[PDB]
Amino acid sequence: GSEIVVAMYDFQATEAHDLRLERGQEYIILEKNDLHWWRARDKYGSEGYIPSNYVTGKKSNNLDQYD
Repeated sequence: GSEIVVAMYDFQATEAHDLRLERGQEYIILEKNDLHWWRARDKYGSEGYIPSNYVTGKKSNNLDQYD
């Protein structure tokens, strides 16, 4: 599965290369590169280096049965 980089932690982008982390926004993973600094998309255009260590996918296999 892809495009499921759910941002849980907050981060501030002051440059441009690195993207910020918005708690609640489900980002779209574009590039990987190890487990730390990935490259994802914000909304509909903005992208950049995003520490996936601050994001989370489908939280492992928690919602298998959902409830």
